Amino acid sequence: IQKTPQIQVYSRHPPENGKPNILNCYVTQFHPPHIEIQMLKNGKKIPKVEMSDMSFSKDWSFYILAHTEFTPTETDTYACRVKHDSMAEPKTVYWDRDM
Amino acid sequence: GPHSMRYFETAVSRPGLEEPRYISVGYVDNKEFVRFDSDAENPRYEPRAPWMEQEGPEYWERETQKAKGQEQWFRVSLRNLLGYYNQSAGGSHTLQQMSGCDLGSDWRLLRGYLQFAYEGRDYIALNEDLKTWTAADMAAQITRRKWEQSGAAEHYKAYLEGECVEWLHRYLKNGNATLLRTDSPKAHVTHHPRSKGEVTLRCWALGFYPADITLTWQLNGEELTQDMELVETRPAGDGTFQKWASVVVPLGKEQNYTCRVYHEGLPEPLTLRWEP
Amino acid sequence: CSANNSHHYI
Repeated sequence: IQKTPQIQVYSRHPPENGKPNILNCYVTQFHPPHIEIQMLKNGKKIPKVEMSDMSFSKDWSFYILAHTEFTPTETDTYACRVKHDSMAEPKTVYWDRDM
Repeated sequence: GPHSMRYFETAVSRPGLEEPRYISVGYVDNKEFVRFDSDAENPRYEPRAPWMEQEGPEYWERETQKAKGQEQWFRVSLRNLLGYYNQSAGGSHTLQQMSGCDLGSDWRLLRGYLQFAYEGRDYIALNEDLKTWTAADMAAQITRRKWEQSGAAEHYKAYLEGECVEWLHRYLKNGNATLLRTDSPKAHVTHHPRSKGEVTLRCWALGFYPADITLTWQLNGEELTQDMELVETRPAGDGTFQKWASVVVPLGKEQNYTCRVYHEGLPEPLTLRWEP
Repeated sequence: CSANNSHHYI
């Protein structure tokens, strides 16, 4: 088989509307190591997204941190779209500032 | 505390005339101190920790030549595994290795480790004796028989007991305080009123290192696993981690419920309740 | 100090 990726989207620092911050998308427990990760502000792709190097866990599964600078607002939505061989269609996870 | 060294190696193949990608990562006490990636413009082992800058050019040249050795070894083994599993050409295939040593707090060898996986599934492993192998699949049994005739376990046991341990001693001296960092969590409870007279109490631990942490909710002295939700620990990106665990409770009763945060950097566990 | 799997192939 392939292992279905787990996705969390969250800010590095406590969310404050209007205050600059960092947005993370942490993808874990996927196999094979190839994966596609996009970060979206208002459904549009954020240009320069930093991506941690390929690493895997003792259970042999792989994980990645993607992150970008962002300023949270009340009107702007952020999300992480992920394409992987284990899933039929891409999965999008929206940021929830309470989680 | 105890100590560890590991090398996590991966070879991933691609259909075509192009050779598989090889990546090797070293860890001392679960932190990445060196890395080799064959996709880099100039493939070499590079330091991922500041204290590895103490190592001289000879070290880096030796370790890079080793890595190109492993690279070749992995491409051969990849081809053989395509044979063993009767897979045709044009798949995505991954072969991985974990090796290393565990030392106790006396810096004395606790355990050696060698394991292999194919397609992310256990393939073969050296037993903690270091003389014998457990082979999961039928294809792996061929490899086991072949490695018993070739004296592989003697080879790896010499590496894991001698060089692994002695080099780990060196890296432990040089990364001395740095590998011992701890950052205590900061905890707080957030109040989320919900339908039907209840509230979600969510317990947050922020900014802690290392990543090991435990969060418990307690009603009247008993730990609560009933309807307790949590997230897998996540990196903040700054070198620290985050977690939260939540429990659904009756509104107005909040002071009846308590969160506790267990982390090694603490003097004692944190006990906290929702504070208005 | 990284590994050498020498001549023992899978």
